Amino acid sequence: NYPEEADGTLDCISMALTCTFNRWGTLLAVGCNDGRIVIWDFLTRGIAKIISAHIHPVCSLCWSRDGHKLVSASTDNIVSQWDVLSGDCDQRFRFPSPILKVQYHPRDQNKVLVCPMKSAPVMLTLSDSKHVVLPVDDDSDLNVVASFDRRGEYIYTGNAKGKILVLKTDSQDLVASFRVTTGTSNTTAIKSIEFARKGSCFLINTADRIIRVYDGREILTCGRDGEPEPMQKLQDLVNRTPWKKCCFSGDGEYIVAGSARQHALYIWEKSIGNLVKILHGTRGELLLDVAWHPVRPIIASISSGVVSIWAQN
Amino acid sequence: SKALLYLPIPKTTNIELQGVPNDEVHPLLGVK
Repeated sequence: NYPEEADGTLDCISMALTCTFNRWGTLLAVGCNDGRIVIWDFLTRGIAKIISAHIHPVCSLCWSRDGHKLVSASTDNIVSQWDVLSGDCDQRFRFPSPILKVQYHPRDQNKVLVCPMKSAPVMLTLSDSKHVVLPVDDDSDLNVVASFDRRGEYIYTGNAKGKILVLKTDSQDLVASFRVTTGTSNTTAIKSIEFARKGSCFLINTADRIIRVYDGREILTCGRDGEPEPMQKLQDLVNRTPWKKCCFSGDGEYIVAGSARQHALYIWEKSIGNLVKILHGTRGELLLDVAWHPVRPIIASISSGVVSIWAQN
Repeated sequence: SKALLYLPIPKTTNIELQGVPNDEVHPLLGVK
């Protein structure tokens, strides 16, 4: 199902900024603004390990497929791999601009996708510490966000002019592309691309405050410069809410989106597009992140330095 | 293979990217 009630907080002195569940949902890693990574035993809501990862705030985290490694990024352009069991730093990279996102290839944890600001995305290979700059469309200087699809067989990128590129992960061949445009046919920047843990659907969050949901299988069949039609367009027509972060439920049947203006989580049923629930946090606080548990109807959100948990309890 | 589920309680590489500006600010922290 989906959560429906506030169900406590994860109390830490470190100020939470971003969080992510491991594959099984047994651990929640929380990156904090003192540069620490706090790893919670999520089944008992107790702290399992604290890693002193960076000097400056942690802004992105991703667990490896086997659960043994975490990759982190700092707001002053560092990307590091951590061995979770030892807490040791395996290796460290320095980029020229701040890091918007890091993500392991979901089926090859030797590979890390990095999205620096005002740059093409970059693929790191950890075994030899080499990097490859991915291709871009339109202009070389736009902000570009990117995500592996569920199997990591493709990389989807989206730029500040609404251009979506679909690249084969191994060869970087451009297999499909399209441009998101508004009703006014102006361009709208891609803010994030998020994939479901099951199936083939993904969503795009854009600056026009509409969450567009597509089936990746349809995207591939439309090819280059296609005009695929979204399966759903999710938005608040009354408040014109911009979205900070969006996530699929673990079975891909629901979508949660956190408002960038109020402390509110909107939950839609994915196939029908109906709004099922809005969860309201403490008034006045700003949401920074949201994560849906991979197995259960439990959502974690971050505001005012605290992880809030929402459950059907 | 084998997986870490329960948690019972360095070499640096500089990546140089042509044309990427050096005065950007992370969106969490402000704007340039």
